Amino acid sequence: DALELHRFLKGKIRTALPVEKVDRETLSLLYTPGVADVARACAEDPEKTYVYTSRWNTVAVVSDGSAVLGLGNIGPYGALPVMEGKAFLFKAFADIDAFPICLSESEEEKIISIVKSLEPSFGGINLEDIGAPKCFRILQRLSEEMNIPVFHDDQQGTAVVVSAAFLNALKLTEKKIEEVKVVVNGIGAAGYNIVKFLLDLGVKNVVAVDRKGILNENDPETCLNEYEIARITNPERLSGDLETALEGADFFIGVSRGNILKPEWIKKMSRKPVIFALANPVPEIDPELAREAGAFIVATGRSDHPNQVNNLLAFPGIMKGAVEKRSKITKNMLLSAVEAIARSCEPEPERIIPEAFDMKVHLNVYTAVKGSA
Amino acid sequence: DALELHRFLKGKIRTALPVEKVDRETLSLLYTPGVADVARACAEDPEKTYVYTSRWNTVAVVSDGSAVLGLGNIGPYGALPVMEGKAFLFKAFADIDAFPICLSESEEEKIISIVKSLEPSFGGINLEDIGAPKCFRILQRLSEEMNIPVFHDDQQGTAVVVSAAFLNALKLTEKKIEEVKVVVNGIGAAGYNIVKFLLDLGVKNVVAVDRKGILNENDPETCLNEYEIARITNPERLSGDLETALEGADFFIGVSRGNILKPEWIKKMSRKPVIFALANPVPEIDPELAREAGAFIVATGRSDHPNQVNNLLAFPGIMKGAVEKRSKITKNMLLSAVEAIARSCEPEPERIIPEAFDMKVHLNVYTAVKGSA
Amino acid sequence: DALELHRFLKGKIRTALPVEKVDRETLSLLYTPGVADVARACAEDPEKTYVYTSRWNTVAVVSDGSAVLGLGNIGPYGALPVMEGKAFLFKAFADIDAFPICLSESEEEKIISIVKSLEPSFGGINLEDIGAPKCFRILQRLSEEMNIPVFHDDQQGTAVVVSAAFLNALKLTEKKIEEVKVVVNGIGAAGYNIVKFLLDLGVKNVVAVDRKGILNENDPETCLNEYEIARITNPERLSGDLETALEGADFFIGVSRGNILKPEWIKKMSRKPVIFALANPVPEIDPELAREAGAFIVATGRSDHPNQVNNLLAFPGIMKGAVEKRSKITKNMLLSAVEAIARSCEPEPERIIPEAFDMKVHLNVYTAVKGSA
Amino acid sequence: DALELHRFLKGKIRTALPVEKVDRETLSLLYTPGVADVARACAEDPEKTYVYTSRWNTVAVVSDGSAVLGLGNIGPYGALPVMEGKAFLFKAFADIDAFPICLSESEEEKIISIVKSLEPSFGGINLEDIGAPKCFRILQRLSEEMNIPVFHDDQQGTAVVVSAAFLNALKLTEKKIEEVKVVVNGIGAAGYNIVKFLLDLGVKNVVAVDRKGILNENDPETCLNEYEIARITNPERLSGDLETALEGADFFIGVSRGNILKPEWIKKMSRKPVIFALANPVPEIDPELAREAGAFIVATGRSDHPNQVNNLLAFPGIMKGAVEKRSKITKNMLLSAVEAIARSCEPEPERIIPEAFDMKVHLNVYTAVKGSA
Ligand SMILES: NC(=O)c1ccc[n+]([C@@H]2O[C@H](COP(=O)([O-])OP(=O)(O)OC[C@H]3O[C@@H](n4cnc5c(N)ncnc54)[C@H](O)[C@@H]3O)[C@@H](O)[C@H]2O)c1
Ligand SMILES: NC(=O)c1ccc[n+]([C@@H]2O[C@H](COP(=O)([O-])OP(=O)(O)OC[C@H]3O[C@@H](n4cnc5c(N)ncnc54)[C@H](O)[C@@H]3O)[C@@H](O)[C@H]2O)c1
Ligand SMILES: NC(=O)c1ccc[n+]([C@@H]2O[C@H](COP(=O)([O-])OP(=O)(O)OC[C@H]3O[C@@H](n4cnc5c(N)ncnc54)[C@H](O)[C@@H]3O)[C@@H](O)[C@H]2O)c1
Ligand SMILES: [Zn+2]
Repeated sequence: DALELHRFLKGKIRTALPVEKVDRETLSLLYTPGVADVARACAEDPEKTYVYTSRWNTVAVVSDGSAVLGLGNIGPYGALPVMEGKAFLFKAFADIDAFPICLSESEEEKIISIVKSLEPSFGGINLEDIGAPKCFRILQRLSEEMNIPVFHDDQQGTAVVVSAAFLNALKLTEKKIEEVKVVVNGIGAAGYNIVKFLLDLGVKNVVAVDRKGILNENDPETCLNEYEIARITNPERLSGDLETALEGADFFIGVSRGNILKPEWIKKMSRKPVIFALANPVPEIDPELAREAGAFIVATGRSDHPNQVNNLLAFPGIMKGAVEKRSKITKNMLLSAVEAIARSCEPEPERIIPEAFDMKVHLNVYTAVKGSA
Repeated sequence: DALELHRFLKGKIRTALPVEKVDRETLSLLYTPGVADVARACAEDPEKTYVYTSRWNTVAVVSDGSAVLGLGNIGPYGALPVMEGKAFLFKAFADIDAFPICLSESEEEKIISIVKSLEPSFGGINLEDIGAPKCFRILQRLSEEMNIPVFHDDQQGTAVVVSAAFLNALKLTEKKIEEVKVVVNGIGAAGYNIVKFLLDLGVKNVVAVDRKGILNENDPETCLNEYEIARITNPERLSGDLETALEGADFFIGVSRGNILKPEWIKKMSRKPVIFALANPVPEIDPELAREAGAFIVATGRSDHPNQVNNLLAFPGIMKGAVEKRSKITKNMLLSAVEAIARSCEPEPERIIPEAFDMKVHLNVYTAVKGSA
Repeated sequence: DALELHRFLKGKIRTALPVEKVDRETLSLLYTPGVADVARACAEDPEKTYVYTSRWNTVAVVSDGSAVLGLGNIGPYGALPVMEGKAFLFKAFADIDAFPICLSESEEEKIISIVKSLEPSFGGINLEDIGAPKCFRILQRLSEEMNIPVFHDDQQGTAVVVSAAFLNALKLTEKKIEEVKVVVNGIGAAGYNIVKFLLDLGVKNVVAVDRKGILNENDPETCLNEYEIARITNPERLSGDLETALEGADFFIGVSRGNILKPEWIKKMSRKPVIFALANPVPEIDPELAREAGAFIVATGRSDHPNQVNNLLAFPGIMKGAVEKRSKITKNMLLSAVEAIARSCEPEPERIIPEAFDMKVHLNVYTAVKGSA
Repeated sequence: DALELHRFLKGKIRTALPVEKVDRETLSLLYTPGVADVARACAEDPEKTYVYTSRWNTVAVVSDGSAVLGLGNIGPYGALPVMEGKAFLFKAFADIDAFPICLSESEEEKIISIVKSLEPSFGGINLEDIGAPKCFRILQRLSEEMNIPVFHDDQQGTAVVVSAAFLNALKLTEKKIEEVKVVVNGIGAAGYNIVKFLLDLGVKNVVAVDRKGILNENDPETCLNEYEIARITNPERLSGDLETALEGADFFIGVSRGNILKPEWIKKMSRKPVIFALANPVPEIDPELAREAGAFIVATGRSDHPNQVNNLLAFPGIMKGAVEKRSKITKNMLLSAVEAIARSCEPEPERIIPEAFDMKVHLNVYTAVKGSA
């Protein structure tokens, strides 16, 4: 039981000085008068912090608690434990020293001005559970305005894993990338990014579907906020609801709500339809019910079913490789991670991508992101 | 050597997972779905974070690098390695998980608005190496506006230790507290606070001395910035330079520059003069030369010679006791630690206070600060 | 629940390395070719293994499983988790790196020959849960034959704590030490030593009681093996069973089995009878029942009720102080530890000794054992 | 400077408790009475120790100091620091909790009887720097007599890495395995095992060469001790010195002394001769001098040259995979490790095998050894 095992532990984070015992000598070196010469050093040249501090291995897990898991805007106090969670995964899978920073400030322009000032302390930032659409502007501004890498799982993380899964499934489907119809349901924090990736990779006919049906420039009803996606998708200028968009569709990438895709609409999709029902905790459609309705491949966000698509397969490596290469996170480094993950296994219907525990993946990703631009 | 060591180590900060291996099981309790309930738990009652997360044992070492050691305003990059030093000391002597936070923002009203937003992540704050006189307003505002304890070594840490040193020396001097003349040279971050403490403890005739001589309301020349010390000190309405202030003076507490106290001025100070030459690296006057010129007791900031006066004897305990008792840092708590330290040894000319390594001290301070208001 | 949490942690002991992430340079120093020069220095003077290795802070927790807690001779496999438990306490309360070593060999002359061979690896040995009377010969020989300190809690550790508890209770009873009658039930590993301590301290009329009643030279029935206690105790040449020995008795120190002291026999003991029912898991008599039957002070080995008497108060400090002073464990050190614990609180009926969590105790003991002979 | 750094760290290893602050609830589960339940459980079934104790991840680094590095029989005190070295590499590359055990006992029958008794505490044993020929009998008896895996680097470790190197070089040489002539110089701890492996793999004409020249049954001069190698090698019944054995030879695997192979003898070897000069610190022949004399491929034990053949590429994985699969170390598991290492790169003259830092290798080895018999 979760709750008990927490109060027991009293936190999932800890520190630990390198040395075992301290005496007149140790101070003289790790502190004044000794460390004085490390300041002179790091001040005269900042890169030196990556050689004398932990800076080369530290990452800040920043959240305001505006979109904690599937709970909503519960706040920073409720997000704290979830951020120690991410901090743990960072240490466990990338040996990164991640420190959870939960801010009590929701105004986007201030979140940005606050994090920018943290740069001297970390080698990278990891925006976590920050609501949409403000997470879009925050991510963009920060990655541009800061010299250390800035990543946001729910957005870029998801997009990386999904693309990988997509690529492998596409191979098994044997269809041409520039000829398949992919329906993306739920254009939120993940949705938005997922579309752009599919476009980048090479998909041509992508149809965005949200609360108001197919996103179409023409029907401004569907164009809720300035997120644009309608102008770069839906080439057959389609129009209608989800059921309408699934006609002849080859892939369904749902990242919205549960039980909204009716088993019978699957038979209206082209041969061998791929179904990514990544909604938590309840998937767009039950995995088993989809196999029965005629799904060639099925994937969810849950662990109790085959083909789990979760960021864990992408952020440990990406973040480590970018924080070491001391560089910003570029589309090239993200695409390499997509390829990295994808080739980290031989694809098969019940295994299109590896599990987060395959330590080979994290090395392949760390390797790619590192060597990438 | 300092630099070689820091390079080899590659940081003085690390993190530790509580569990060794991590399997599907573990990540179900420490992260989704189990972490989901602790979110609700702390969201409904913020105080639960003290039970399920490390909030109870975590402290932030905040600095903007505006007053790093005796180097001046070298910046946050230069301050980073010195803050990792403080974080080390916190783990070593108080088993506290201290995380160094160097901000790249110097404007006081913004340092304040940024730190206030970190509350959800820490159980205590420790302002370090932040220059004067902006550190005064920052310290004040923060301790007032935040719910977790806020401390600043250079200001408060120093004053506590010095006070203890004073109390013991005064006992050996056998003179009455409300009748001794104390010359405090250098009214800076440490100076300011030291004076107020002496006053709180009971000293009556305190004489502040700075770059422009004895601080006196009348000669506004001496009143550099708004730090007021002139209005609460110097009762005999004296006036002049340092040498003028030492006439009949019983104690000299220097926390300014080196070799500024002439050995011959000492013979002009009352019987059995106490000399605290706490300036680094060079003491106001040489320790040996002072014994020679007629000094009953001598103390410096260095371990170079006997009686070392350094914050380390104070911050480990204070900070721990306060962060646990989840309370702000009060003048009562502070005074308890003064006594705490003072009575943690039997005073003698070459040993007025214990060394930082006397574990017994940190327990007496932790105990005092804890039980105090 | 205990079995729950034990599986989750997959152990109660891990290891840390000074460096976070290794590389070429590092190994060249911490291993071939560099390390070859530390080897040469340790071959040179074996006494330098305290300057270059962990020897200075390592302790082996040796057991054969012949007397694990109150379960008996369950074996080494059963003892292992209990020896990780004593290894944890060492780290928690003495910051000692204790490694649990459970031998699968019961023959005393071999246990001795195996442990003697471990000397080069440890700076101290801690014999745990080894049955009597072989634990006597083993402890003796080893302390004599090895250069590092050898200790055995449930002989020496127990005697130290009990004695401290005794002294404080004796003060509250205000009786004279050289005039009280102390009944010691269970002349085993702990029993044996407890008697000798009481004698050393100054008690004159001590009555040893075991399976065959009062130990009396005359009745060889009671003199099971060569442990002698009958020749140095029982001055009033008494004889009979437990109930017989409790007549006029001022103290009862039981360290045998549960529910063997009948509540009514307590009213046959002098005024204000002290009852130490240190048997685990079930105390010689119920704590509550004894208060009711007229017990002035009550103490058990269990944590449940008040006044808990357990080694923990005892071995962390002793072991640390002796391993640092690189000396054998002498009766003076042990006696120092007795006093140390006793004066670490102001005695009172419901608090004759502090709890294991009082970090002040472990420091006072460490301090004592260190300065002692 | 290794020395100063070892003296700074005062230990390359440390323990560390999962939890952080110990409260009266922690002991109830980790110690008494909680532990008790675990004790009984583990006693009931020994294999339960692999789930309630850190036995599943612990390994003992056992040595008597009879063959420490290239220093000789310097003793256990001199070996201690070198064993902490191996202990460090175990944690750094396999996250294994290795504890260094240096025995002060040189008689083989006692080393064996001592180690056998340690089984309850470890999940595996790692015999290190124990001289030959006693290391042969010790290794054999122990692996047979104990249930946990027993490994000895210098013997089995070396043979694994060498075979890997061999296989890749053979591929680049394009000759047939059952048709090449391999000269193995120095039939010691490594030599012995290396021969047997080459035979197992498939080499037919292997010529053993030692201090007395080619090992030949007929010339008993060459047959120093009972190590047999002469009866299973040298089919062309050759006879003579090293220079004699190199005639028409395809491979030279030297694991003896330095500068003993004359550059000109290389031209008497078949086309494209492979030269493994694994002697430390000085190789049988200089690497560069060999390239110049006509060597197709060259490898040494040293790091300053291409193709380094060192156990580090084999023991972290083997040991981890065998300690988890709770099984003895079999020839099948060793052979899989050979293949594993070999296929962990695409072979090339200046890179026939990867470096120890290629974390991919350690996973491939861990994977192989695990899945193997
Ligand atoms: N990408 C991942 O690794 C991952 C992991 C776990 C869960 N998820 C799932 O991702 C989704 C949340 O994404 P955010 O990106 O975190 O969400 P979000 O709140 O930013 O966006 C969700 C989108 O869903 C739309 N939506 C709701 N109901 C719909 C319906 N019936 N038809 C069409 N659109 C609908 C909303 O209008 C919104 O645009 C959830 O389904 C969540 O459980 C993703
Ligand atoms: N408190 C401690 O534990 C400790 C330990 C080591 C060194 N020090 C010394 O304390 C001083 C730092 O104080 P802060 O208060 O930390 O620094 P600060 O810069 O805030 O204040 C120092 C004050 O010294 C004044 N000053 C300069 N020359 C003077 C003179 N001749 N006479 C009187 N005042 C003079 C400055 O104008 C300033 O107000 C330094 O000299 C430093 O090396 C203190
Ligand atoms: N396998 C590895 O990973 C590794 C790593 C570093 C060093 N080494 C080297 O391995 C050798 C030591 O092996 P052990 O197996 O550790 O050694 P060992 O002492 O057990 O055996 C060494 C053998 O060398 C023989 N020898 C000495 N000089 C010779 C000569 N001129 N011609 C023929 N034989 C000769 C000896 O008679 C002996 O049989 C050394 O060369 C050592 O530096 C091996
Ligand atoms: Zn015990």
